[PDB]
Amino acid sequence: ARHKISRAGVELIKSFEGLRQQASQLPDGRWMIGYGHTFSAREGARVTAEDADALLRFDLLPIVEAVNNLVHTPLTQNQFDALVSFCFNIGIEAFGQSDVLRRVNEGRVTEAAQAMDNWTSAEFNGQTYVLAPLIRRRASEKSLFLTP
Ligand SMILES: [Cl-]
Repeated sequence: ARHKISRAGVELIKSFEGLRQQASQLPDGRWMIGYGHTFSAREGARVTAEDADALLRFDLLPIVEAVNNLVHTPLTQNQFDALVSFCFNIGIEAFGQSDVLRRVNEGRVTEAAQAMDNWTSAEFNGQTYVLAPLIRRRASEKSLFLTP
């Protein structure tokens, strides 16, 4: 009973990303393209929205694996899709250790959704700042997560 990210799930994730049709260089010298893709992005590469979709699905493969491996309770497709989006955003390591995952594994779906509110801030020299984009992101993830 392994889950796959649905097309709707992919579109949700893409909705938080900006399409870059042309490879741009990062500080560390690597190249980025599509929806933040780097592993096969090279100097001078160009992508269509179709190509960027394919690359995003490559980047999501280890997230899909992680969520399947870390969640022991049964999930609905919507729950899985939202958790993949969430896990993609915060990273597998943080997801593994998260309040969200703990709740999910306890069968406390509502509390899992609420736990996502803990993931809406960044640190600047030890101070916490709420990120408006993460509030928007969390609202969308939580909505999907809690749709039957
Ligand atoms: Cl919300």
